Amino acid sequence: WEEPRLILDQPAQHDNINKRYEIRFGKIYLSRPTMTEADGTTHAM
Amino acid sequence: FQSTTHQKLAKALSAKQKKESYARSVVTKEDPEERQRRLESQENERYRLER
Amino acid sequence: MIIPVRCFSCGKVVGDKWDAYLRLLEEGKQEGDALDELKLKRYCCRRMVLTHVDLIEKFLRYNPLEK
Amino acid sequence: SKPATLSDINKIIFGRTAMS
Amino acid sequence: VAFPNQKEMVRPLFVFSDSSITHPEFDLFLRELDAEGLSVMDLRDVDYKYHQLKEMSSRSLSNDEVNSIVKMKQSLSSNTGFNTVLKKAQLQEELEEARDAHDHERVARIEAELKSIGAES
Amino acid sequence: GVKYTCGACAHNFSLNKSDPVRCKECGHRVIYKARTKRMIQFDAR
Amino acid sequence: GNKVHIGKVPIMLRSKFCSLRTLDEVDLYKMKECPYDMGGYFVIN
Ligand SMILES: [Zn+2]
Ligand SMILES: [Zn+2]
Repeated sequence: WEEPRLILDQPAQHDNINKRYEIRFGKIYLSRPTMTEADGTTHAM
Repeated sequence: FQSTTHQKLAKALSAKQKKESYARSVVTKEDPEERQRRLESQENERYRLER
Repeated sequence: MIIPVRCFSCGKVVGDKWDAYLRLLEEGKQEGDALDELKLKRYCCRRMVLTHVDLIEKFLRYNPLEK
Repeated sequence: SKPATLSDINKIIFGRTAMS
Repeated sequence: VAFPNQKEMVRPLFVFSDSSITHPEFDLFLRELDAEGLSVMDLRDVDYKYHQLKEMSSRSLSNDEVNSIVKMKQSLSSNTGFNTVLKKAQLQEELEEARDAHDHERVARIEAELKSIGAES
Repeated sequence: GVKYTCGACAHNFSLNKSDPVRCKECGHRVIYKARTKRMIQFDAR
Repeated sequence: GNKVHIGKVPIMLRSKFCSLRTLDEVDLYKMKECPYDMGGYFVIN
């Protein structure tokens, strides 16, 4: 949450349309450690 | 100190900083990298089709 | 790990007195009195039984590797 | 089409240990 | 399985004996087949069965087949200490997920299940 | 040809240098070789 | 817009997010962990 907003702008002219594209960061989710095998299965480590 | 206002303020400020839990637990059922590789495969397929 | 068979200094057999020592301590005897009852006179032999730590009891709590 | 002998049946013995 | 003279029977695997079939046993089996009016397995079919058994015994299992067998035996697994510890750990992870999600109904069921599974010696 | 032992359920089996390294019954990924058959002698000193 | 996996963080042993935090003395023995071990370290490779 220190820098929660990435912003991209594009004043498209190709009828002027000023477009802002932005992504927000939300919650953090953690899990217990897991092990992923070569055959694709997973299990608790 | 014995005033009720001071005791309530002390209780509120002491218990206010005790509650601190931002991260929420979750259960992983599959490989976390499965989405990345499947979307990379789809993107490579549509790149070949577009080419 | 497990009680030595012989005293290191003189070689008296002390490996047959561990269970009797534990029994005597269970009955409420003091450690010195229990060692006196087991006829361990020299302090070299008393050191062997008084300072032994039974680590095999911890090693036996892990499940066996072969069945 | 020939009948099976005792040795032929003995070749395909599948024990209880083998079953397990 | 089915006796020739008798009728069909469903039997478990341990009933069979590792000892070889004796001569009077095979003779009685042949007499029962003749009484019912059946024949004996052909030598070509005997060789086909022998090759099938040798191929199955010398086959190398795949990862998916091994996982399927393990899941099947886990379904058959009544209890195993390592598996009970793993299940209890997974239940604890599910319980912390439910607690962090403020789900007061699921957590009670998980606690009851853990209480039923637990209380070891 | 060579005996093994599972690291979890202590089950004995064999491998033919072509099967995946896994326990047959509980599917553990850790197995151990069995002790040899050669004679083992010590000098009790 | 949902959960995106951003990486894996090593877990310190016997912490709140370790699997051994809950295990009691008996399951700790079944897991081949020493009860005298105190944690406070990571396992990398
Ligand atoms: Zn001595
Ligand atoms: Zn196993």
